[PDB]
Amino acid sequence: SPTAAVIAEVDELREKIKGSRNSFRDQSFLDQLAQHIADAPHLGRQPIARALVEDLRGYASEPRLAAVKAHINEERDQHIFSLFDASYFPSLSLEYLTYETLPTNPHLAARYASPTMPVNIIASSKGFQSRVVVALFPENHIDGIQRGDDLIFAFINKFVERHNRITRKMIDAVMAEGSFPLLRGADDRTVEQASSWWVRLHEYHHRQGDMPIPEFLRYKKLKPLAGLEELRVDVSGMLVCLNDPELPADEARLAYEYILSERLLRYAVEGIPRPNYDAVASQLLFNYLSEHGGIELHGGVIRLCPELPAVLTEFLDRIQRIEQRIHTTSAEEVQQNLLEFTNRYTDYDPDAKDYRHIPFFAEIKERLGV
Amino acid sequence: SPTAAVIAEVDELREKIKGSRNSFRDQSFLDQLAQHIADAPHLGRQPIARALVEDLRGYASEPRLAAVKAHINEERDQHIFSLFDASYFPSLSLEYLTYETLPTNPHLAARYASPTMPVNIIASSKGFQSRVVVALFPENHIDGIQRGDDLIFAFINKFVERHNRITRKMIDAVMAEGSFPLLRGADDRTVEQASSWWVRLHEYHHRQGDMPIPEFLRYKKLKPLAGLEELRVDVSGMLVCLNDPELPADEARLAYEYILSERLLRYAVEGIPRPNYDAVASQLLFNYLSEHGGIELHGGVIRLCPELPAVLTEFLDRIQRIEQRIHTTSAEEVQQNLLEFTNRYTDYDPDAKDYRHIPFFAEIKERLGV
Ligand SMILES: CC[C@H](C)[C@H](N)C(=O)O
Ligand SMILES: CC[C@H](C)[C@H](N)C(=O)O
Ligand SMILES: [Fe+2]
Ligand SMILES: [Fe+2]
Repeated sequence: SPTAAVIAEVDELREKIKGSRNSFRDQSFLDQLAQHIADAPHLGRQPIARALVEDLRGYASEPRLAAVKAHINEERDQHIFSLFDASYFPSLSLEYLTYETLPTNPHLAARYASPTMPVNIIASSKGFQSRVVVALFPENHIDGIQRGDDLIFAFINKFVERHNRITRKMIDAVMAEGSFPLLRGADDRTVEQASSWWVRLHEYHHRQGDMPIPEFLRYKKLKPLAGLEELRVDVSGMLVCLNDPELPADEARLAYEYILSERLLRYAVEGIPRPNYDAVASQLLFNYLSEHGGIELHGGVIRLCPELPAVLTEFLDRIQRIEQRIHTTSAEEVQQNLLEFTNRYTDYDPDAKDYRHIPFFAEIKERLGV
Repeated sequence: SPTAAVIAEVDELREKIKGSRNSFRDQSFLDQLAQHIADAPHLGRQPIARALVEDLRGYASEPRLAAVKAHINEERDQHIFSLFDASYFPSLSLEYLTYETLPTNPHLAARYASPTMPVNIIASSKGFQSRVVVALFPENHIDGIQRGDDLIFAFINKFVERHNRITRKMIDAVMAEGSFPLLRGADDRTVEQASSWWVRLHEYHHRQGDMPIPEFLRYKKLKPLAGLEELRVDVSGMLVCLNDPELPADEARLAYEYILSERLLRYAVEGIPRPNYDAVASQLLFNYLSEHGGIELHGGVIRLCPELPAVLTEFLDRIQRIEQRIHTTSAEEVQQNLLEFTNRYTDYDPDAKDYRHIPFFAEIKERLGV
C-alpha cells in the first residue's frame, strides 16, 4: 500500500520526536522537522504535507497552521496530517490518517447543521490508534486555535467498537428484555448510522441554549458540569429523534435507542475508581428518571416506562430553567445551582469534593468488569 | 468443607438481602436477618455468628456490634463475620472470611506498634473476593465506630497478586537494570513478607507527625491531600528501612525495594481516565525526585541515583515543615500549602480543578495497558 509507506515514514519521524514535546513550538526544532517532512520520499509529495511544511517554516512570525487547516476544512482530500498537542489525547504528536465520510440524512444535515465530520478511520499513524482518541478538534493542532467554522472529526468506528464491546453486553445484563428492539442484533452498518446521527445532533446542540460552548466553556469544566453539558445535548438529541417529524421514523427511533442506551449504560460506568464526568451525569440521569417515573427497577433490571419521553422533556426543561438565569445572575451563581441539582441525584462526598459510583452501577462494574 | 458449607450459607443469605441496604439498620429487617443466621445449619453454630446474632437483635437500643468486635479484636479464632457498610468497599454486605497470620519481626512489632493485622485470606464470601477490597477497617461494620485499639486487617495476598500482575512488568519495562535486585524473581512468600512490613510501617506512621489521622482525617480527603498523606507515611517507612539498624538487614532492604517500586510504579499509574489520589501523589514524588537529583531518566528508563536516600529525607522534611505550621496557622491554611506544593510537581488543570496523568506515565499506561 502507498498510504502504508506514507504512514511508516510518519511513524518513524513520530518516534524520533517523542521526548521533544517541550520544543514543539521552538523554531529550531520546527525547521528540522519541516525539512525531514519535505525530504520524506512518499510523505513529502503529499499536498497536505507541503501545507504543513509551509506552516511550520513560518511559525516564528505566524504561529498558526493555516495552510493545513485550509486543506482539511475544504476537504481537498480525505487525509489529515499535522503536529498535535492535546492534553487529553496525550498519544498524539506528529500524526497522519485517512478517513471515509458517512451517508447523511439531508434534513438532519440542513436543520441541525454544524461543522461536524463523523468519519471512519481507514489508516492511521500510531497516535491515532489509541482507544482514548475518539475525536479530533481544531485546537488540538499545536497552534491551539478553534474557529467556529473549523471542521470537527468524530471517529465513528471507535464508537461502534465501544458499543459492541460494552453497550451490547450491558443491554443484555441490565435492561428488561425488549428494551431496545431496533438495536438487538443490529450490524455494524446500523450502529454506524445511529452513532453518526448522535454526533451530528450532539455538536449542534452544544452551540444552542443560554450557555452554549465554547462561549461558556470555562464555567463547564468542573467534572459534574462537563458531564451535565454532555448530557444536556444528548437529551436534546433524544427529543429531536422523538419529536421532529421530518426525520425518517425508523432511522430516528434507532438513533434514539442508541443515545439512550449509551447514556443509561456505557457512560454510566466510565471511570475507575471514581466516575468520570460522563458517568456522574449519567448517574444523575439514572436517579432522576427513577425518582420521577421515567424508568423503574424490578429486581435490578431497568424498565423504560411508556412515560419516559415526558420525563426526558421535564429533565431538559429543568436544566434549561437553571441555565436561563444567566440573564439575571452570574455564571458563578448558575454553576452552584447546576451543582446543587447534580448533587441531589448523585453520590457526592463533600469532604473529598468528588463523586462515588452510585451502588447500582458499582455492582454492575463488579459483575461485568466494565 | 465445614467452612465451605458455612460460606455457602453466607453467600446465599447475602444474595437474599442484596437490594436491602436501605434497611440494614431497621430492626424489623435485623430481627429477620438474625433469625436466618441463627437457623443456618452450619453458619448459625459458629461462635462469631452467635455474637453477630446477639448484636443485631439488640441493635435498636445499642447500635453497636460490640460482641462481634470483641471476638475479632481478641482473636478468639481466625474467622471474621459481620454486616458491613463501607462506601468505598461497596461489594461488602453480609460477609465471612477466614484468615491466616504472618511471621512478624519482633523489633518491628515493638518499636512500630499498631493494631495492624497483615493477613492472608484463606476462604471468603463473595463480597470479600472483589479486588477493590484490600483491607478491612473497624468503621466498615454497620455501626460505623472505630477505636484506637481496634484491629485493622490488610489482605497481603491481594497485594502479592497486584505486585505480580502490575509492578513486576513495570519494573522490567520502566526501571534501569539492577534497580531492584532483591525483588527480581523473588517468590510470593518473599513479596508477602516485604508487603507485611510495608503495611505495619504504613499504619504506624499514619498516627505520627503534626497532623495524624484520624484526628486530622477530614482535612486530608481532597484527592491530592489523601494521596499525599499515603505518600508521607510510605516515605517514612522507606526511610525506616534504610535507617533503623535494629531491623534485619536483608528483610529491611527487601521492604525498601517493595515500598519504593510500588510508589514509583504501580501507584503512579492508578486511575482511568484521571489519576486517583495515590497516583497524583506518586507523580508528585516522581517529578520532585527528578528535579532534585534523586532519580534520572536515561533512555526512557528510571535510574535510582546513589543520592536518593538524601533526596527522600529532603522530601519528607519538606512535607513535615508544611504540616508543622498547624501549630501557628489554621488547618485550612496548611491544606492550601500542601496543595500548592503538590501542584508544583503534578499536572493540575485549574479550570477542571482536577489532575491529568503526567505524560511520562500516560505513555506507560498506553504501552503496557496499566
Ligand atoms: C464525539 C463527541 C466528542 C468526544 C465531544 N463530546 C464533542 O462534543 O465533540
Ligand atoms: C493496606 C493499607 C490501606 C489500603 C490504607 N492505606 C491504610 O492505611 O489502612
Ligand atoms: Fe460533547
Ligand atoms: Fe493508608
